[PDB]
Amino acid sequence: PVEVMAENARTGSRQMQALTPAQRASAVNTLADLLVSREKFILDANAKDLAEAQKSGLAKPLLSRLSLNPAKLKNLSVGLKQIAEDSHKNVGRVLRRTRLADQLELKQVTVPIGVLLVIFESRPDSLPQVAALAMASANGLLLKGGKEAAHSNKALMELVKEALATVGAEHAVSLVSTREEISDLLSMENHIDLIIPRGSSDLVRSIQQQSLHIPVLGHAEGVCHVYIDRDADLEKALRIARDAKCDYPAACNAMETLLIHEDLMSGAIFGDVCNMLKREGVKIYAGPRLNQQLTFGPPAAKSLKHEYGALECCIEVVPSLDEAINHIHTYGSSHTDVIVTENDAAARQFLGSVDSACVFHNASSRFADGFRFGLGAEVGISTARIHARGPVGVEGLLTTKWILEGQDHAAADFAEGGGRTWLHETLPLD
Ligand SMILES: NC(=O)c1ccc[n+]([C@@H]2O[C@H](COP(=O)([O-])OP(=O)(O)OC[C@H]3O[C@@H](n4cnc5c(N)ncnc54)[C@H](OP(=O)(O)O)[C@@H]3O)[C@@H](O)[C@H]2O)c1
Repeated sequence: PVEVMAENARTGSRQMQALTPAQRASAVNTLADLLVSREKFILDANAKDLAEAQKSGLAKPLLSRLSLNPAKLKNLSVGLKQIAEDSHKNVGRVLRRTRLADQLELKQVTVPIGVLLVIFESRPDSLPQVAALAMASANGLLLKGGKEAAHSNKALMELVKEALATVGAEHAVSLVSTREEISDLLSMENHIDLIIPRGSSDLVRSIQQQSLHIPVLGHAEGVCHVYIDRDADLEKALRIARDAKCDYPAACNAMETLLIHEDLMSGAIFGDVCNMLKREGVKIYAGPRLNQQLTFGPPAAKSLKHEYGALECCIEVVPSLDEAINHIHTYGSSHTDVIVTENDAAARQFLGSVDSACVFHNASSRFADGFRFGLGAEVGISTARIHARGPVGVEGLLTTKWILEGQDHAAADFAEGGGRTWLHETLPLD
């Protein structure tokens, strides 16, 4: 039903709130180890899932993204191991700590957020990550996955609950039914704390319309960008384009725009660019500047913003770095932006100039999924300007509290006739 889930979440919050790290650490340890042994189960489950998906036949890249292979499995295992290793100081670690007056202390401890309602596209590999995140931050979690991996989702939840069997708190993680339950649950506020819809434009809007006294954070858009200039190895440019647009064609952070310094169009590098783009079979487009530049050129574009989410692209030429920054800040979505150059001056210039959630010099637009940032398992990427930037790791799921204990103080003791005066020194935290 509806409020039974809410009360189970509150019970999990109360339990994990009084569960010392000794419990949850071993909990995610067993989660990993059990994900290693019984993986054949979830393997065949996701096999059936992708089989029935292909039988339905939505779209080949989507079939690739909802797929699953032992490689990602071992990667998730070692990532959760890293989390468990470095999660002993999540809830309870002090951030600030001072001493205002004589015999009066003030600190700022971390604190669980409570109940989160995460929504996310099929992406069956995420469920273990997000569940490990909740179990490691000791906050109630509700789930909702795409109907595609439904069986795989249920299997993974069987896994995480057989893991929870060692701690007894069998409620902090749950599943839900179709979006009707999601609506009626988002309605019953005063029991939820955040909503993390991992990728939905219209559904970001819908949650907003249904966000009655409840915050929202996630990512609704991901238009990345790349750039090259007169001081970059052609080979590095080629292979970076390859890595960027040919690992997960349409996951979250695949670039869909190229930018070139006009003094490199004569260098025929555009030729090899299209050569490799066609060796991978990608229908490049172009916009105003290039579409004028060439004899008659590849076909025209519509809007430099439209995300395509498949083996497509767009190429424009820019007169100068200034135009590059203007173009990025005016068309991008501050998701993840790259460059390639040898002149370190232009490098730091572009780094400090652009504003995106990620900036990269001589690297790939693919390095943004938290895991490859050594952050361990994560929930998504944040485009917004509050509470996080980029991969929302653990620390993106924790807020602060001001506990303040004294002997006998008051407000007037600091007035004109008071007997104690401020110090405002920051003692070394424990
Ligand atoms: N930035 C990128 O590179 C990139 C790439 C691919 C996808 N994405 C994001 O992922 C989305 C793709 O669609 P999706 O089906 O895969 O999203 P989803 O995570 O599967 O969410 C379920 C879908 O049901 C629909 N709906 C109506 N009411 C809903 C409710 N209360 N709760 C949940 N869903 C409700 C939503 O819109 P629909 O009916 O239209 O699905 C929603 O997309 C896109 O909107 C996009 O934001 C981003």
